[PDB]
Formats: sequence, C-alpha cells, structure tokens
Amino acid sequence: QNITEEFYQSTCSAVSKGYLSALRTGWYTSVITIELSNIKENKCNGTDAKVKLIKQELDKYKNAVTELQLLMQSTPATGSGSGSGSAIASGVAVCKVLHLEGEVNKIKSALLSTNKCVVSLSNGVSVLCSKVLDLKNYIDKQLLPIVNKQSCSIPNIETVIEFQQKNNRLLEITREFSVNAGVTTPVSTYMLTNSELLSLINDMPITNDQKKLMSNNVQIVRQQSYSIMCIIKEEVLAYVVQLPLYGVIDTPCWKLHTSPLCTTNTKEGSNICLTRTDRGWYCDNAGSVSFFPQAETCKVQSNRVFCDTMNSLTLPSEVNLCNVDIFNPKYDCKIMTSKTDVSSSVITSLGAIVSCYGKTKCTASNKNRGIIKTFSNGCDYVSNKGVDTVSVGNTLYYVNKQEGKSLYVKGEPIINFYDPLVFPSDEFDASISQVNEKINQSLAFIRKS
Amino acid sequence: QNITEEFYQSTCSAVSKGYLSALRTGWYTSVITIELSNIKENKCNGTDAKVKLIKQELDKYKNAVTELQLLMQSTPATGSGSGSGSAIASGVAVCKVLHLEGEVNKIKSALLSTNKCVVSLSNGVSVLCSKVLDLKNYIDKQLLPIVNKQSCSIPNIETVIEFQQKNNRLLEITREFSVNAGVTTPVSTYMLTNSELLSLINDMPITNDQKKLMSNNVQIVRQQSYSIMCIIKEEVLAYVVQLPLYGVIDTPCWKLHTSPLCTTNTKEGSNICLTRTDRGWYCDNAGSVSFFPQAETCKVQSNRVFCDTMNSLTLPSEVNLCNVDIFNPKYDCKIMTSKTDVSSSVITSLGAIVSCYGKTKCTASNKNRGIIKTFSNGCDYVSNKGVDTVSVGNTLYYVNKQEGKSLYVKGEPIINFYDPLVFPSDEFDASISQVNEKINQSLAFIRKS
Amino acid sequence: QNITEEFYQSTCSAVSKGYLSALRTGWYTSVITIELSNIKENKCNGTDAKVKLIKQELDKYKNAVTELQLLMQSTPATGSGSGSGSAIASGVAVCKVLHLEGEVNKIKSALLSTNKCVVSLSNGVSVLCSKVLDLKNYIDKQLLPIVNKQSCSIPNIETVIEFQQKNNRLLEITREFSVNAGVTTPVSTYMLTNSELLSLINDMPITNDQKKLMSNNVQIVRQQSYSIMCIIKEEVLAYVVQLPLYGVIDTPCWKLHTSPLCTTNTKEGSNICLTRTDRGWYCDNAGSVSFFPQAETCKVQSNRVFCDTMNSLTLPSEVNLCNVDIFNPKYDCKIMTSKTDVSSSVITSLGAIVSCYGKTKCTASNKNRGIIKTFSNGCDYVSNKGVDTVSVGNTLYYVNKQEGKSLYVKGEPIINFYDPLVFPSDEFDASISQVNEKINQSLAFIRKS
Ligand SMILES: *[C@@H]1O[C@H](CO)[C@@H](O)[C@H](O)[C@H]1NC(C)=O
Ligand SMILES: *[C@@H]1O[C@H](CO)[C@@H](O)[C@H](O)[C@H]1NC(C)=O
Ligand SMILES: *[C@@H]1O[C@H](CO)[C@@H](O)[C@H](O)[C@H]1NC(C)=O
Repeated sequence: QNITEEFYQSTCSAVSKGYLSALRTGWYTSVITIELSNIKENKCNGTDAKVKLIKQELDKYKNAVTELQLLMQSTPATGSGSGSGSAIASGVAVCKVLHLEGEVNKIKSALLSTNKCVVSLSNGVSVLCSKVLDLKNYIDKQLLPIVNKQSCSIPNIETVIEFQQKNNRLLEITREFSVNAGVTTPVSTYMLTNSELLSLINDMPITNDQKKLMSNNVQIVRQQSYSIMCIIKEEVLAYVVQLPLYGVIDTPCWKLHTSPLCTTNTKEGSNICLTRTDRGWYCDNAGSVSFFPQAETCKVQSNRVFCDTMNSLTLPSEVNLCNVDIFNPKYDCKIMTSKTDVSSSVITSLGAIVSCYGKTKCTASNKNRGIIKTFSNGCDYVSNKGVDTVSVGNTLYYVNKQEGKSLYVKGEPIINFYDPLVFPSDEFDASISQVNEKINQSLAFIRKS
Repeated sequence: QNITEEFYQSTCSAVSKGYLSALRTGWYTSVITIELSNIKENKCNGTDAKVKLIKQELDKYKNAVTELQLLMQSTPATGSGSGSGSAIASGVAVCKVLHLEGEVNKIKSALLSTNKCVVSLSNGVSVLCSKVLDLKNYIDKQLLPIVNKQSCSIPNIETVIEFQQKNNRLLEITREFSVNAGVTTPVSTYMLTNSELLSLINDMPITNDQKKLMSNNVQIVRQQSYSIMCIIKEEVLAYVVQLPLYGVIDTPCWKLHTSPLCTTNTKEGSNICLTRTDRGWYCDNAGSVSFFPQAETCKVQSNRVFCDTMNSLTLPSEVNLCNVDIFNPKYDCKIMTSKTDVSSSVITSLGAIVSCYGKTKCTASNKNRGIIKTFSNGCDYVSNKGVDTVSVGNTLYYVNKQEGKSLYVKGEPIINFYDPLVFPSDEFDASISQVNEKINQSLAFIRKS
Repeated sequence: QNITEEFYQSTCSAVSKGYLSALRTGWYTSVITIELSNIKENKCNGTDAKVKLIKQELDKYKNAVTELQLLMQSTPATGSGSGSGSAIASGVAVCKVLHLEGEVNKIKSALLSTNKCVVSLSNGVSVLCSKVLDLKNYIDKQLLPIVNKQSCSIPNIETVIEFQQKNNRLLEITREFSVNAGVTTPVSTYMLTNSELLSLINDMPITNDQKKLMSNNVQIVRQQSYSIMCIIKEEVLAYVVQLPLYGVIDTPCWKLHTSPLCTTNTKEGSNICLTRTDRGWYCDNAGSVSFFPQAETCKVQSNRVFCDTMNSLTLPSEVNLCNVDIFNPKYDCKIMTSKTDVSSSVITSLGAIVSCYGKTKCTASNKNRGIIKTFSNGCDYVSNKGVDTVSVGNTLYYVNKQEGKSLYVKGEPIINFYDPLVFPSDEFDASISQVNEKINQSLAFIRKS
C-alpha cells in the first residue's frame, strides 16, 4: 500500500512498515520428462560431410545420455545446509518413487497423446507431468533411415541444423547438472522455459489471485525453485522441478534497521556504545512473527516480501514492543554493547540512519544543491524527501527514491541513562534486563565498599 | 557402512558415526592445450554469403585469441582467500615454467603424433599433457585455400557449420576466463569434458581403487578442481587443470550437531543457556582429528565425506571426549552461553534435535498420521523412524530418510548443575573449566560478603 | 613498486606495504541499445524445411521480447544489500528517465547514422549510447519478404544460419536477465563484448593514464560493474551498464595480517590468548584511511588494489600506530581475547605467520630440501625466501612466491605482560585500554581483600 517509516532517536533504529507478505511454506513437485532414443551408435560407411555432422551430433547425444546415467547413480542430495535439513526432500521423495517398477511407464502412457497430464503415483502424490522435448520421435523418424542400413542415407542440411537445435537443450541440461551434482537453483530457462513455467503456474490447483502472484513475479519464483535430477530409464529422462508454495499471503511485514548508539564525549576511550540486535525482516504469521535474520533470504518486489520460512525464527508478537518501548517487560529486547565508536550509515527504505562519531565528516546532499544537512556526533536520521546521497567519511551512499512518509520520533538516546563506570561494555548478545542485572550486581559490589 | 547416531540429552548434541573419509591433501597438475592458427585475418574481395559467414566466425576467433592474450598478461591469481594462501599455487608454479623458452615446444613435440603424453618439464614435474581441440590443422587445411588468394574460394556449407561447432568451445573457454580473471572452479565441461576428465583420471599414476573413487564421484571431483589460464605462445593455448588428490582415505568421520540447552522456568529473563561449539565434520587423520568448521567445505556422497584440508583445524583425538564425558579434564570442551531462549531445530543425519522454549509449538509428524510427538520445553530428539517432518513455530523441516540406527543417550541436562545467580551468561567462546573458574571466582566475591 | 613486509613478533601480526590504490568512488552510466523489429508473427502456408527453421527462430525471438517485457515491469532492484543501500541507484536513475516520453526517440535519433554518440537526457546526465545489435534492420530487410505475403518466399540457408547467429546474443541476454531479476554482475561478454567495453573505456571523458588503468584490468572492471535492464519501448531494447570510477588512485595501501598470540604453559586451561582485530586492507584516502574488512571486496593485480568504497569504514590515520606501538594513546587499538589455543597459519604477502600451540607439529619446508624450520610454541614467522610450503598439523599451505624484502621486527610477545588470574579472557571486541581498565577495576576488588 502506502510505505511508511519511523525512526526512533532513542535507540538509533528505524522501522519500515506497509509491506505485504509472501512466505514460502510448501512445495509443488512437477515431473519434467524428455523422451529419449535408445540408438546403438550405429555406424555405416560414409565420409559425406553431412553424414559426419550427423554422427558428430549423435555422439554428443550419446555422451550426454551416458553422463546423465553416471550422475543419477550418485544420489542428488547437496541442496541441504545450515542445520535446516534439505530444501529438496519433497522432490527427492518423488525421485525415489520414480525408481519403482512401472512408474516411468505410467508417465510414458499419460504422455502418449498429450503434452500435459496429472499422474497419480503409487505413493498418492498427484504430480503435474510435462514432456518438453521429444528426441525419441525425432531421432527414430529422421535419423535412423540415415544410419540403420548397410550404407548411410545422406540427410539434408536442414536436418543437420534442426538436430543441433533440438539436441542443444539436452546438452545444456547435462552441463548444468554435472557442475551442480544433480540439483540446481535458480531453475534455468534450459530446465524450464518461461512458457513452460507459466503453463505450469496456470495448471496448478491453486487460487486465481495466487496464480496472478506467481505469474507477475516469475523471476522470484525461479530464484526460490529447485531442479532435481531423478532417473534415466526406459527411453525417458525425468527430473523434478520444485516450485514455491506461498502458505502465508498479505500479512503485514516490516523491516527493522539498527545502528550503533554511543556517547559523544570528546575523550577517546571514555565512550560507551550499544546497538539493537535482530535487525531484518519481520512478518506477521499465524499469531506470531516470522523473523528473517539473513539479509538475502528475502526478495522484495515493490511492496511484497518473498521469504523462505526455512531460515527463519518464530517470535512472539510482543517482539514489536522493542520498537515502541524498549524497556517494557513483556519482551526482553536484545542489545549488543561495545566501545567501538566508528561512524557508519544504514540506508533504510525511506531515508538513512547516520551514526557519526569522532572526527568523521557526515553529510546529506542533494544532487543540484550540494550539502543540505550536516550530522553531529550521535545517531541521527534524514528522510529521502529532497536528499539524494549521504556521505560518511570517504564513502558515499545513495538514498532510495521510493515514495512514502517518514516520521522522526524524537527521544532521549538511552545510552545516556547509563553510568559509564559500571557499564558492561563488551556484551555480545545481551538484553536490556540482562544489562540492568549486571549493573545491579555491580552496584552491590560498590555498596559494601 | 552402517550409519549410526547418538543423541546426548545431557548437552543437547548428537553425533552421526559411520562415514568414511576422503580428504584433499595434494594436487595433480595437468596441462591442457589447444593448438591455434596464426592467421593474419587475410581479406579478399567477396560478398558471397558463405564467405561472409566464414569471415564472421574467423573474426570471433581472432578476438578470442586477442582477449586471451590480454588476459594472460594480468597474472591469474584470485583463487586465494581467508588467510590459507592460494589453492592454485601448485598450478601457478606450472604456468611460470611454461613461460620458459622452449617449454611450449616441448609439449608441441610430444603432441606431434598423439593426443596423450607425459612430459617432464625443466623443473622436474611430470605433468600429463592433452591436446583437446586442433584449430591449427582445421583452419590451415580447410580455411586458408579459402582466404589466402587474390579472390576467395567459396566454401561449402558443411565447412561453415563445422567451423562454428569447432570454434564454439574456444569461445566458451574465453567467456569463462574473462569473467573469472583467469581461474575457474568448478571446472566446466568446456574446460574439460566428462570423457577427457575420465581419461585423465584413468591415466594417472594412482591406485586402482582410488581411480574408482574419482570416477564414481566426478561431479565432486569437478567441484574441488581449478582451471588456471597460463599462456598463449607459439600457436598453442595452454591452461592448467588442478585435480584433487586424496591423501587420506577410509578413516572414520563423524558429524557433530549442537543446539542450545536452556532452563525451562516460566518467568522470562530468569533463564540461562549454553551451547556446545565447534559443530561440524570430524575425520580421523594421521593420529589427530581434522576438523571442518564451515558447513559447505564438505560434500557428502552416501557414506563418503569429501573435504578440503585447506580450511580445517587439527585437533587432538581427545576432542571426542566432549561427546562422551563433557566434564573430563583431558580436553577443555568449548561452550557458548546466553539468555537467548529462542526455539529451533537441527536436522541431523538420522533424526532431529529440537530446542523448544517459551510458548513455541513443537511437534514431529508423520505424513499419513499427522502429529505423533509433542516436544516439551527443553532440548529433545526424535529418530527418523516413523517421522517425516518436524515443526518449530511457523517453520517446517523435512527429516532425512536414510537407513540407520539411532540411540537416545539419556542424561541430566547439564544446564541444571549451575546456579543462575553466578552464571556467566554472555560468554562467546568459553570452555567448561573457564566457566567453572569464573564461578569459583564469583563464589569468593560472595564468600567475604 | 617494491613490495615489503614487516612481522611484529610482539603482537603476532604483519603488514605488507608497497601496494598502490584504486578505489571505486563513482559510476559511469552508459546506455546499451538493441534495435528490435515489431513483427506480428506473420504466418503463411509453408512446410518447406528452410521455412520451418526461420519460423522456429522467429518464435524464439518473439518469446525473448515478451519475457523481457514481463521482466521490465518488475522494477529491477535486487543489487542492494548489507545496509549500504543500492549499488545500482545511479543506473536505476537513468532507467527512470528513459521511461519518459520521447527519451527513447532521442537515442533512436542520435543512433540513426552512427554506432556511438553522446546523448544528453532531459535530466542533465550526459550518457554514452551504443547500438550493439541491429535486429530491426535485419528482420525487416531479410525476413519480411519471406513471411509477409500470401505464400512464403523461401530463404537461403545462409540466411537461416545468420539469423540464428544474430539472434543468439539477444537470447543469452534474456537468459541472464531472467535468472538475476534484471541486474547482473559481473557484466558478461553477452552484455558487453571485450571490443565494446574497450571502446567504451576509450570513449569516456577521463584521463589517459586512467584509460590505461581500466584497459589493462578489464577483467577486474567487469567484476566491479553492473548491467541493469531498463525498458523495451518503440522498437528499442535499452539496458544500462554501470562501470567503475576510480576517484582514488596511487595512494599507498597495506594489508594487515593477524594471528592469535597465547602463552605457552604446559598445562591445558592455564593459557591466555589475545588477537588483533580489523585484519584486512588499508588505503590512504583523503587525509584518513579507508579500511576494507571483508576479504573479497578487494581484487589485487600485481601491486594495485582495486576496492569498492561502498563496504568500507573510514578511520583516522592514527590507526597505523597499532602496527608500530600497540600501546600508544592516540588510537585505541582493538583486540580479542580467548583461551582458544588452537594452532593455525596465515599466508601473508611475503611469508607466513604461524601460531603453534599444544602438541601441534609446525614446520616450513623447501620442495627439494624438505623441512628447514620447526616452529616452537608461540607465534612466529618465516619469509618466502627459500621456503615453499608451511605445515600446521594435517594442513599444508603454499607460500606466495612474490619478490620482496621481509623484516622480522623482534619484540616481547605482549601476552606476557598480563597476570593470568585477572585477565579478561573472553572479550569479543575489546581494546587495549578497555582491557587495562577491567584489570585496574579487578585490581581494586582484590585490593580491599
Ligand atoms: C536492584 O536490587 C535491589 C535490592 O537487591 C532491588 O530493591 C531493586 O529493585 C533492584 N533493581 C533492579 C532494576 O533490578
Ligand atoms: C575453587 O577454589 C577452592 C579454594 O580456592 C578450591 O579448593 C576448589 O577446589 C576450587 N574448585 C574448582 C572447581 O576449581
Ligand atoms: C589504576 O587506578 C589507580 C588508582 O585509581 C591509578 O592511579 C592508576 O594510574 C590506574 N592505572 C591505569 C593503567 O589506569
């Protein structure tokens, strides 16, 4: 809708509100097939140049099949990482079924007459099939009358050119699979062309507005998809495409921006610092909040946030209280402490946080007008209305030029409520109460003395 | 062999045993050559369409050579990172030799009659050579009678098509090298086709079962290899392929899984936490243990672990005592402390650790039966026998479906042996004794008072 | 010039001096155009094989245009990350202008007669234009007399082959843009060939020695560039290439190497450790020092360092005092403390730091001579003169073979100036004075008692 933003001067943080959710919760598994020819590399006596080229491209086909055969032996399972298990388990389950006797025949037969079908496998999963390239019919009808005789028939050059074209796709598929150990992501247009992907989106048992969502964001849908190599058996090459399912849609999302907040004394080493933790994306999800701590797991498209729940934490909705009253007791807001007063900026959705310390030169400029604000020591913020760049020391940053309203929530920097002599100044993952507890402990060790 | 797994309730950790080692310790360097033609871009008067296409593809060849010439000037050396020095130094050493006078002639001459050879260079390294594409013979015999006259001879269309085909590989090689600054990894099938790689594996002075190991895991062999650009000199393009050498084979490996272990009091902020560090892969290696702390440096293929020793630490074998008696004195087991009681799961090899805290909903489900276990606050574990998924808050995880035996080692959670008032609750990289030492120090500051 | 290196025994660190700077501060934006044909996929009755191939390649063209049309709707803006805002804002600004009425016509018209031009847009930016592929003229003059009639004219096979060739580039461009959501980096040779890039470098309003710098490091220039998709409107495909501008040139750069420094007592757990922080690249920049903490943001070419200022911190030049007198007061040198005495090495520019502890076996070897140094417990260093490898436990490292002079600055390891009983042994981001302050605090808690 209408993007908005709040900067909290008291904690050197900012929240961008107004975004709408799209969280991956499930997976559609589709089977993609290429019908192959069982040729025997039949050789006949021929030195005709058009015969050589047909043999040369038939060898590239033979090798492609044989490399895919040595690659399906080695169980494709290297799309797992970071303790979350395998993203691909849904599809690896389908590959296991395909290796069952008569299951390839079952797709062979549904794809006897048509390109699309809905096959139910003997494990109860109703997969969408698709034949995307027919090399069995091509090689068997155009190329065997050419090599299956005592002396070779001579082909026309259009056949030579059309075979190179048709075989190309099989080769690029093999190429990708052999440098990725059977699993790819993103899913390339060789794995699945824009037309085939859009048909597959159109053909799924899902709601029309969610078909619209995927069609309008196909690049993001690709980036969140996998292609898994299954099996080459009985004149069929089969691989599984795993497409994202968005079980959470149109819940509010917001992004937390954080920057270090220090004191501004003139003596170096007399200064204390604190910074809010768990910067990142927060989406309302099923009564709680899904939190996405890694910067890259969320792709943003206008006002929609596409995230994978696989690398997220689930928090109580009280976590939002850290943005309105960082001292409330409902939620133990987490902070980091240091004495590292080094200047820096964070480009937010509608502006920029600037943490300026020491002798660093900190400004915000307009392209035509030059400098229009100078930041003082401390943590400060500027809206993107009328600003194009911000500079901190020798680095220049470009402010985002999105339309929206910022709100500067004034407040005392909470670093000023702390006595520097009893401040726990090297805390890596503490909390507001956990710092007040060590202060109250260290106020007792000075109480007796 | 038979994968097994032990979960230690007392420390919220688990070990997967049964894997077999394959650690990269060395490098084979092979020289890959493409013989080139020194054509002068000879132009003759011709507007015949088949002449244009031959000129168009000869310009793409000329430029390819000239870009590779400007790229070999800039010393290919950007495959170094993280303080470990250069992975590629073995091959960069061979490139330096190749620039010596008469060393290209020496390979020119061994490859006068055959495609394979074993050349000894003037530095005593016995490299495997290989001519993979002959453009000198092709261009000099099919294309100069076509452009080296007053008026051009006209070529047949098969020549046009065959030249595009043969020249393609040179172009994709140039493409790769110019976006990677002379070093690539993985090694693409353009750098080295599956056939050429399998021949090169077959042709090395190594033991037959280790030839088998590499042939059966070519995708992993590629991912651990480099291609380095050397030199274009005297009608030869030469680049070096560095293949992995597995100096450690068939020693036991095991993977440590760790998850946070906290108290389960009902009051928020009254809870302490600890977590074991150095999760990852451990392989027995030459009387010690090679430890691989980064998740991605180890590719797993069935029960074999392929790791690069370049990013590993070497530990005493006593490090395994942390999995059997975390309090023993032989080895100072390392732990992290916090008050971050946030729920999470770790998908292990044969099961799942679940650290459930607060109000988080934590279950394990079977596809057909639905929920079949509910986790309580604390750290717990479930085997993959009869379970397909585990859910923690809004995230769903897929359990691995490998065959093996799990063993639930019951025990008191060691977090319960600690007095929360004297607990060092924000320790980033501590150790069991190092925490007991600060407890014993803080038991003295309360002893006088 | 002459690379040099200093190892500081007192702090287990080393500095490599002698490098020359090249820091990205700005951006050149160029507009790259491909003139397109507005064909209507005109179908006529034809089953001639050469007609099929022309239709097949015209469909691949139609789809390419239509996918690029659905991709330009979704605002290309996923080259932003890590709080630094968008690297691409300079170019996204040009895309916004191009969507203005009559701005595509303005480039259409400057490129009516020539391939190069300098167009001033209605926002005052003087961009370099370029027409790199003309498919409007090709399709309109060779292919419409072929499909714009009642029955199709038959084309020659050279036309079929030339169209495949010319259309290829458009297809690979679409391929790249659709798996990258409209932004690519590095800039591929499909986005911009070496010839086109070198012309664009030659054609910019910049100084001749800086043209030389870019021409001689084109691979690095690519790696630091972006390609952004703009707009398909009025028979023009336009995308923006953003090339690096080096606002800082030929200032001194140096790289800091750091390794843990511990005590060498024989009892495990009685040992304290400290390590200098902020290892990395330091370049003099405009009276301060630009510091590059991430290892990969700086590409090194002989003695030149190419860095992006976007991910850098700006420090006072007094930060160099940490390498000459780590205790000076001008700058609060930052250190990390632990009890993690685990052995390791750092390969420097002209040598190797070795931190050897426990029972670890630590040597430096020469290829022909074998072991030539054995390291003792502590932190030590060896020059690359006469050494080829260094081994720490089970890992082998290759020393860099660059020419230069090392200097071993002897000195007492400063870890020895600390009383282990009052040492803050788990400090994550402390400083020299900040450790002396907690020592002086903990010397008072023992003073009363
Ligand atoms: C600190 O401790 C005193 C006495 O033990 C108590 O009365 C006071 O409320 C405590 N304050 C905080 C903020 O915990
Ligand atoms: C703690 O200190 C006391 C006296 O200094 C000593 O007797 C005791 O063994 C120590 N305990 C530990 C666990 O270090
Ligand atoms: C430590 O404190 C004493 C008295 O408070 C002071 O005289 C001394 O100079 C201090 N030393 C340091 C290194 O701060």
